Order: sequence, then structure tokens, then C-alpha cells
Amino acid sequence: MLKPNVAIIVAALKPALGIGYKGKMPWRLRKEIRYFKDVTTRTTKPNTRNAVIMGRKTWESIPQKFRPLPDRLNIILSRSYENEIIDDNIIHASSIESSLNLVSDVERVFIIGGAEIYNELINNSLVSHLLITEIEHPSPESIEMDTFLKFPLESWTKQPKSELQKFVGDTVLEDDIKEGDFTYNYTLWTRK
Ligand SMILES: Nc1nc(N)c2c(Sc3ccc(N4CCOCC4)cc3)cccc2n1
Repeated sequence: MLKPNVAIIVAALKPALGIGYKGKMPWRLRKEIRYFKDVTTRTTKPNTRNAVIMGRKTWESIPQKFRPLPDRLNIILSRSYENEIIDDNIIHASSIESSLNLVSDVERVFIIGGAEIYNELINNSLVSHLLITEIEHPSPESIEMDTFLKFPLESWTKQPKSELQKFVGDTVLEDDIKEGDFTYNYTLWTRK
């Protein structure tokens, strides 16, 4: 695959864009996890699938019985890895671009995490879209967090929901989803 458009998909707590605490998301949003699954899995073309890209630490944090993520090509980045196809669902690579050279029959590409991946790849011009779930809570400060997005959003534009809907196709987009004390919305951003 040559110079594909890539999307980042993340869930962040406004306004600081907190994303984790000691390796874990500080919340359990059952519907939000479902949306992550549907978006990264659905495809429109026939014999295709999407690819998910993750850092080695996130891979390692998934229980072994739960990896690879089903129905998607999993790509794991490590600075120590050789570019290699492990099996039909797993690729090892040392760069995003090198990993993409090993694939065919991929419809979309998503970077899924973690923090270091997000923060480094946001500056790669292959990244064309951001799918940010913006989470809100009455007392954001009550939530312990150590990891944050460092995204240059002054250079990105938040699109209208119509554009997101077009993006995700048939997926149902509910507004102001509430779970416990959290309220969230799905958003799409593109580069200015
Ligand atoms: N919108 C969205 N985006 C993701 N990318 C999701 C992941 S994948 C993921 C992997 C790593 C991290 N983290 C960042 C740093 O370490 C805490 C874990 C967060 C999400 C798992 C569940 C729901 C998700 N929701």
C-alpha cells in the first residue's frame, strides 16, 4: 500500500486531553468501546479489512488470549523490530510507512494508541483524519491522569457531524452519551 490516508482514533477527557493513568484509561465507557470496535472493523469494499496500528506496549497490555484484535490486520511498531509478516493478522514493523509496504487488501488504516504513538504520529503527514471522542465530566480534576495528548489542534478543523456520519457510514452516532458521570461525543477533524 503506497501513502494511504491514515486516521488516529482516541478517547480524551476535555479540556486537558487526558488519555490515561499508569497505562489504563481512567474510565469504562461501554458504548464508546463498541463504537471503537464498529469503526475499526467495518469496511465497504468486498475482500477487504482495515488495519489497526499500535505501539508495542499497548499490544503487550492486551491479554494474550485477546490478541490479535479480531477482524482487522494488527500492526505492532517497535524500534527493535524487523519488518515481518508474522501471520495473516499480525505484522511487525519499525515504522508506519514500512509496515504499509507489507499490506494489500486493506481499506482504511487506524492508529489506535498508545500515548507515545499518538504524540509522535500526529506529526506524520500520512495522518489525515482524527476521530476524537471528547469526554466531559463535572469535576475533571477529580480524575487522576498522567498521560495527555500533545496535539497541535490549531492546525486542524473540527468537522460538522454530517462529515463524521459520512466517515463512519451506517454506524449509529448518538449525541451526548451519558455513562455514570461522563458525557461524550464523537468528532472528526481534518487538517487546515
Ligand atoms: N475512541 C477510542 N479510541 C481508542 N483508540 C480506543 C481503544 S485502543 C486504546 C489503546 C491505548 C490507550 N491508551 C493510552 C495510553 O495508555 C493508556 C491506554 C487508549 C486506547 C480502546 C478502547 C476504546 C477506544 N476508543
